[PDB]
Amino acid sequence: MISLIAALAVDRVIGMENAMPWNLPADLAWFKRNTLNKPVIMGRHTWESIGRPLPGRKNIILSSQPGTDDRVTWVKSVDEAIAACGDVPEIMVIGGGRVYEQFLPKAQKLYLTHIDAEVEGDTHFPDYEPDDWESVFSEFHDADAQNSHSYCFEILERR
Ligand SMILES: NC(=O)c1ccc[n+]([C@@H]2O[C@H](COP(=O)([O-])OP(=O)(O)OC[C@H]3O[C@@H](n4cnc5c(N)ncnc54)[C@H](OP(=O)(O)O)[C@@H]3O)[C@@H](O)[C@H]2O)c1
Ligand SMILES: Nc1nc(=O)c2nc(CNc3ccc(C(=O)N[C@@H](CCC(=O)O)C(=O)O)cc3)cnc2[nH]1
Ligand SMILES: [Mn+2]
Ligand SMILES: [Mn+2]
Ligand SMILES: [Mn+2]
Repeated sequence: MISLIAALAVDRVIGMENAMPWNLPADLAWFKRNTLNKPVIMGRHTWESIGRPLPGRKNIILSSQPGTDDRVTWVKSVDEAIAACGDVPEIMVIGGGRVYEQFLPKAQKLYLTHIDAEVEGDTHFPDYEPDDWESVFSEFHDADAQNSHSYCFEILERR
């Protein structure tokens, strides 16, 4: 099973200048809980944005060019990325925009954080078709002293 996990600001913005400009510790904690002990697939730009391997997860990087770091696994196509995960129950695709576009048709589950923040960005989450997806979990949180925007955790499963 393939799942996508992402945090979206208003208008599906996910990034600006290879960064995420907000800071929501509660959402990063949600990301860690839902990805720990699973393989994570990311594109090369997102690998450079994170800047280090994510501990406790098999890190798989998509790039058309040879890898430059043997602490992670480098693959050259979507099919190779999936195969490199082996026989696991759940593969987590962690972006970015181009990678989400390619894996969306193959995904059965979406873990989405909707952030009440207006961000100028240059990268968006794919338009998906709402009729294809059922919301099975949602949890709203107001802003607090640690998290400066309100946010909604949602899990959707392909109907
Ligand atoms: N809010 C969120 O949840 C979230 C999550 C992740 C990322 N982001 C943000 O998203 C932005 C990065 O997204 P992006 O769309 O620019 O880049 P990306 O999807 O992270 O990376 C694209 C790169 O991945 C490689 N790639 C993708 N598909 C491939 C394929 N089928 N075969 C081989 N290589 C492939 C290519 O690398 P080569 O050029 O080396 O061939 C391509 O240039 C940043 O702003 C980051 O902060 C946000
Ligand atoms: N919901 C969601 N939020 C995100 O921030 C996110 N980020 C990415 C890609 N970028 C990043 C950037 C930093 C870290 C990171 O530092 N993660 C630590 C945080 C642990 C914690 O804060 O409790 C980790 O171990 O996962 C992960 C992904 C992909 N999907 C996401 N999905
Ligand atoms: Mn092929
Ligand atoms: Mn197999
Ligand atoms: Mn806000």
